[PDB]
Amino acid sequence: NTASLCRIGQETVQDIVYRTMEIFQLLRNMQLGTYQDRLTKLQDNLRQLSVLFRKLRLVYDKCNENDPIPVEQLIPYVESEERREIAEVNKKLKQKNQQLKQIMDQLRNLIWDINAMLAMRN
Amino acid sequence: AKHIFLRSRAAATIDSLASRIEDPQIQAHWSNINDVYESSVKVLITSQGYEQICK
Amino acid sequence: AMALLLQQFKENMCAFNKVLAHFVAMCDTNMPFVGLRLELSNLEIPHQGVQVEGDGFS
Amino acid sequence: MGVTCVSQMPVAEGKSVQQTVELLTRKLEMLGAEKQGTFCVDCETYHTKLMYVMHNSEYPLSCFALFENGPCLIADTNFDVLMVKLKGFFQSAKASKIETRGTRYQYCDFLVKVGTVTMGPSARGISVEVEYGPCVVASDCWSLLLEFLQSFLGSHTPGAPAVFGNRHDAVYGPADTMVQYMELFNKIRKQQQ
Amino acid sequence: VSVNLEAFSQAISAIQALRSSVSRVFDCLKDGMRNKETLEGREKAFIAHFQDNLHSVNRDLNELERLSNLVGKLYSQLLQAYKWSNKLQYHAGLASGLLNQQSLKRSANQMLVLPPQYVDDVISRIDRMFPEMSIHLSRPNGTSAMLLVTLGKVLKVIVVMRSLFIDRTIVKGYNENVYTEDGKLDIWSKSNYQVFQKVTDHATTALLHYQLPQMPDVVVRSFMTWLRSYIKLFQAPCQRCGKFLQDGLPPTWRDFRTLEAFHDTCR
Amino acid sequence: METQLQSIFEEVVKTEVIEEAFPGMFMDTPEDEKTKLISCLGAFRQFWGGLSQESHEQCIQWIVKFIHGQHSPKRISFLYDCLAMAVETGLLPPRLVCESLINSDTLEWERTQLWALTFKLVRKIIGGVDYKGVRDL
Amino acid sequence: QYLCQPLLDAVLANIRSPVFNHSLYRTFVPAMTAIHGPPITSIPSVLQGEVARLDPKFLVNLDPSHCSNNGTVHLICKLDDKDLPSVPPLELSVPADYPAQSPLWIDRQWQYDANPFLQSVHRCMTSRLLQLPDKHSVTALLNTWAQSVHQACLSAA
Ligand SMILES: [Zn+2]
Repeated sequence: NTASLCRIGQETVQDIVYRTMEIFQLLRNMQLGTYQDRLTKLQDNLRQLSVLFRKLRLVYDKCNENDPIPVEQLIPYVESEERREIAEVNKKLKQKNQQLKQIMDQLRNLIWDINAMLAMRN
Repeated sequence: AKHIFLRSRAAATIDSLASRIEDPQIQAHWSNINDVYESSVKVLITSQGYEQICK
Repeated sequence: AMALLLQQFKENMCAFNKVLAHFVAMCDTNMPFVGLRLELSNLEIPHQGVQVEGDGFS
Repeated sequence: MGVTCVSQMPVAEGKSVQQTVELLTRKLEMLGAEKQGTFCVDCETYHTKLMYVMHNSEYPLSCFALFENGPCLIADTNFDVLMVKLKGFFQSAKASKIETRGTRYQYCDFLVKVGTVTMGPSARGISVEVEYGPCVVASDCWSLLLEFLQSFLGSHTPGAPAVFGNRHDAVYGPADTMVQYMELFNKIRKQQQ
Repeated sequence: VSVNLEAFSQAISAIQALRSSVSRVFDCLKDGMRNKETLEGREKAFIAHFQDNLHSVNRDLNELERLSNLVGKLYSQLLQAYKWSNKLQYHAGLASGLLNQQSLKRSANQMLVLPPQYVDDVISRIDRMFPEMSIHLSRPNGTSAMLLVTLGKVLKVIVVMRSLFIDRTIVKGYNENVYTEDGKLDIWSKSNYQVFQKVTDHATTALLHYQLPQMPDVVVRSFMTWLRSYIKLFQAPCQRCGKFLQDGLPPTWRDFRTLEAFHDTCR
Repeated sequence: METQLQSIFEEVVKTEVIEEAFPGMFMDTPEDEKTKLISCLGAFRQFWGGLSQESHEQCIQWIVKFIHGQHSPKRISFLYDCLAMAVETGLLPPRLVCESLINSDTLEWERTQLWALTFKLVRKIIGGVDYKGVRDL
Repeated sequence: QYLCQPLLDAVLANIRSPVFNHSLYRTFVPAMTAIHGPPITSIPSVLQGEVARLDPKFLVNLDPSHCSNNGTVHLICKLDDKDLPSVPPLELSVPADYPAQSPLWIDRQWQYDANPFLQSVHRCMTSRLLQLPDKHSVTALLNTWAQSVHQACLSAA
């Protein structure tokens, strides 16, 4: 629940950067009918950027309190039922993937046959 | 007949590679217009979660 | 053209001939350093000999 | 179809025609050219003004009818038969048949043809033809042709054929090579020796 | 024309430099003779320093005269608006140029279909500029687009695009036949020339290079701009080996974002 | 008269520029002094065979200028060895070489390695000189 | 030059005079003051660095014997390579002003004798040091030592 929060904070960081770049691009695209439309789009983008900043602050505040163990200690140099349950999902997913393989190779053969037959109908 | 054979083996080798090793991903897309003598593919190797950075 | 020198390298599925590829690799990768060594010498800067640093690769 | 340059190589103050020809072919083979066949070019003149009828082995189904400054026809092989039908308005003007013979080399989209010119039984000149393939606009590629000619000839390099003189954006066609050949033939038949 | 603005700015800079040079000359001469340790260096240093200032003044006057030979012939609140507008477009223009290079995104995901008239009008909008380029569109088979682009008296390009995404390109010369016996476009054929095959390979690499993730119009615009440079072919030599011909081939490589000729062997 | 000698003794101290790059590449192993000196003394012997009475000294003078002109002292030590078994066989008199070595103006006390090596070499061949030469030395 | 010859003539005809500075000041201070106003308000470091930047195959240090804290220093070397056997220490002497010159190796012939392997090492050593160019460094010589030992070991087996 906390690693997901860290990943969400990271993702929001990339969205913040992307939104800043998009804001600068949109300001560049403005050349003096549709001007009010661009202005409303700019207002929407700025307000959602502010909401994104608020969400990032909330995530940081939540994750800051919850370090006892430092870095560079856990790097390995040269010198219980969860596993049981996980396996079934892996096997089931693998089986599903295998089934998709049969459908895919069949559809591609069908399209190859129709291409070959239709190419020379003239 | 030759071209059909060769195309089917190329497809089978790409797909066996895709199914046997998962350290880098490998992905193929076939074309859409095709002839009785030629064909084409695009093959693309990317990591599982970094498709935008390393391509 | 001319000819200036000749040296023979030491002698020491299976259709790839890996040794010739390895010789071309090292020769192309390493010949850039010779001109820079000669130029740092030519402008009178004290350097050390060109050498492998740390790990073997670079 | 591509841009073509036709010139005459002098006999080089000694020896015979065969020696100069074999020197040129040895240089061409040293550069990296390869044999791909042979060729022949002929010409005949007709009079009652002068008309010229020419054939080329490069275009095996064509006949070229030329004036000194007038138009130029590209007909099929039957045209000469029509001349045989006239026989009362245009004499054949005997003792004016001339031919060039030789072999053709190709070196990476270039065509080089070095030939000997014969007044029937007697040979008295050498002709050199260089043709580029992918370029159709006259003088657009004139630099590549000059560089290649300087590559295998050194001195005696020609320049700026007079047919190029129509400084427009016109497309070079196969009828201009025949004008160049006619001019070269006239020059050789004028100088003699 | 905007060259007059730069000429006037350079004249202002030149006159300011002239005034500063005169002031520097007179101040340096007023300072007087220094020590410079030994006597011999003391003698030479003053003369060397004095000559340079006068030489600079003469050079500045000469270049100013060269420019003189070169040169030739409620409202306030309105102007305050104008001088602001041009201050915005430039300000973002740099900011968009520095953020696109350093892209921080890692994946498009979180945690295609277009009308034919859209593609047709986009291709026409590409066609309106570059007068030498001429583009013809057709759809013999399905919704896939087949475009014939003629360049000068040199190039003929056949492009097959799948829903505005460029997919396949084959180029040929001018005199070569591009249509089939039936009269339709010939898709599967070869140019019968080594240089044209090499530039087909180059075009394939180029189309594999220009790949935007969510703007598809800029991709075809960049491809057309790159293809535009090939009109100058056979008239420009390589930037490394000087000569046109290497192994019998003219320069056939145009570098991306810096459109200059190059041989394939010269990279 | 000196170009051939310079070439021979330049091949003596020959340095291959491309070396110090690609070590352990050339299959051939460089010749040792046991091998290197015999060939060099034979070449210098055939040079000495064709020289005249009045031209004996000048070439030797030149060669000392060549020996001290190098910058690596150990190469100078094997050049000293070249001279040492040049004078031992009786081909060269061990009186001209001593005066040629000591009289050189390139040798001062500033060059420590040259000083030590040259004086040791002079000590080696001092036993075969007439007493007049010893007095001059 | 142009437009300023009179100033050059005046300066040259006035120079090396005891009252030149007084003349210049008295003739050029007042206008400048009025127009603008008031005026403005042991072991050398090279050896230590090269020892710090050598491969950890070597642990060269000061010689316990001989002199120290001078321009000429003496070093003793030991080789610790898992892939190579043990060899004589191969001590070196470094003269003063080490840059722009070359160090010398003190040969010890009796140490390398009485064994075909060691004298093979020694003759390869002589060959390589004759192959080394001028103005060389000590790291190059140490690497030459390592490579000569490796080549001799390869030739032996
Ligand atoms: Zn080039």
